[PDB]
Amino acid sequence: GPLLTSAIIFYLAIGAAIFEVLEEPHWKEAKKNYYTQKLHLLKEFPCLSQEGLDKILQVVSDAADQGVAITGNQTFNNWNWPNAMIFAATVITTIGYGNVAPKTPAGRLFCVFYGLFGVPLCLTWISALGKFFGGRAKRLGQFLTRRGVSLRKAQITCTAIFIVWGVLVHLVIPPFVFMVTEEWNYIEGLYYSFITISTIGFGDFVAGVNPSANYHALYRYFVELWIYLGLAWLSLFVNWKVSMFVEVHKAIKKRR
Amino acid sequence: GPLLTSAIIFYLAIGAAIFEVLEEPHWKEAKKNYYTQKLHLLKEFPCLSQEGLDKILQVVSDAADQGVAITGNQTFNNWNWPNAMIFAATVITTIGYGNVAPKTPAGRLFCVFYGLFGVPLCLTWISALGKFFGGRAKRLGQFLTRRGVSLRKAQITCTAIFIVWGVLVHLVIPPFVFMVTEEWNYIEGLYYSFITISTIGFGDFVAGVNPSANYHALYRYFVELWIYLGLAWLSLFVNWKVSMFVEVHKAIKKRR
Ligand SMILES: [K+]
Ligand SMILES: [K+]
Ligand SMILES: [K+]
Repeated sequence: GPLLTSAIIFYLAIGAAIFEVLEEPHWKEAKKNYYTQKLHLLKEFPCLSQEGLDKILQVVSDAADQGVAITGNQTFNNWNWPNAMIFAATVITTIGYGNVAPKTPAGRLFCVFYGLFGVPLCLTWISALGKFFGGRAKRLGQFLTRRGVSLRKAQITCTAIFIVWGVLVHLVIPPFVFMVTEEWNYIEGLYYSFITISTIGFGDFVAGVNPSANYHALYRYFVELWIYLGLAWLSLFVNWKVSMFVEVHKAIKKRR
Repeated sequence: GPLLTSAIIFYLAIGAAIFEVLEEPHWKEAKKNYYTQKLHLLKEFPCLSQEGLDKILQVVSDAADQGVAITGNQTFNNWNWPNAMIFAATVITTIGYGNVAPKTPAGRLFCVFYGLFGVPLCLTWISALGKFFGGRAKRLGQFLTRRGVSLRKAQITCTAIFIVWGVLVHLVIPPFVFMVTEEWNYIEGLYYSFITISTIGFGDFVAGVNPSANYHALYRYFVELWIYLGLAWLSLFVNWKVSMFVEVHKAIKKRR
């Protein structure tokens, strides 16, 4: 499509405008609140002049630069054996959340090598896993529909059931799980589920990382298994690009 | 098959071990240094009590959640027109830097659907322009090599030249450009280059977002264009998956 790039440009433009009108006033009022609360904090202690608060902000911005927390009790220990097991998984999945990242040059270069040698490995593993699940699921579905009441287009209904299963278990139900275990309303839950599935990983919402919470010994592992199952399920429709694309576009000639 | 998953488990285990032994010591030193700097800020300021520092830290962490900068002069305006355009560009690329993200429930709910409708669109567009570039490069290389001496391996030489060209232009050379314009030592530039090429996007390093730096008027657009071309070259190799995979491993059967 020679007009596909024009579509891209128009889409980028309108999305930028909507994001502007939606978020910019919030950012302005947030900055204004930050400024007035800084001023109020200065009024709380005139003995601490503006420069003292500047130095405080500098120490804070450098602590946040070295990974440690800001609020207090920065004893989460993101870099121990059970947790680095999880950070390694979000690297080889191209999620790259952003709440934790290497800070040492040796560590940075090792992370480069680890990604370079693992991302292809992890992607092939996930592709094979998803292909195996898809094959076995189609086999069992066909065996049930043929031994039972046979259908003319059972394959269409089968893939419909499969896609609704995926969308239900990965974008609708997890918001309710995280509502009770992570204290997120449905909007944040859906937002985090989608950010994770697409391997976008903004990292502003990460499950199983909250110092003021109680988690089971194998909770983060359950979350990681959920993430990997999501990526595996997605791999099928990633591979069905042209097949499903023409399958759905064959009827578009009637609609347009 | 089932042995591959064992490879994955051992890979994750050793990666977690090395990542621990690398960052965990420096993370502990960072935490202790933050603690000691806190104690120094406390002792140097008598009127600033422990609870006062707690309140300041909480207010900073609260504003830092909204996206504002902690340092000062947060006049970057990540949500003006061009910055929103570039953010939209990163979102639909599965990069998700995660240094900026929508903080409004309406904004998050809109970003979910924006991703849903753009990520497949942008992936298709990148794949199309990549196949275009690859076909043009292939026909040009063949027209050049058929004039002079040719061979069956000639196409293999063309593939090798294209591989090394991509490696140089997107992985090895950019660190020098960013040493010039961003003042990153080579390891930082290489780390950032790889992270953005593999669509990990940790967001610790982003090219073109610095309040104190003085960038050109088209700097960010050029960076984004280079990113798009890099991901196009990446997709070209992605679609070259199994052509080289099964061709070479069978050649070693005759070697023994
Ligand atoms: K990604
Ligand atoms: K990311
Ligand atoms: K990502």
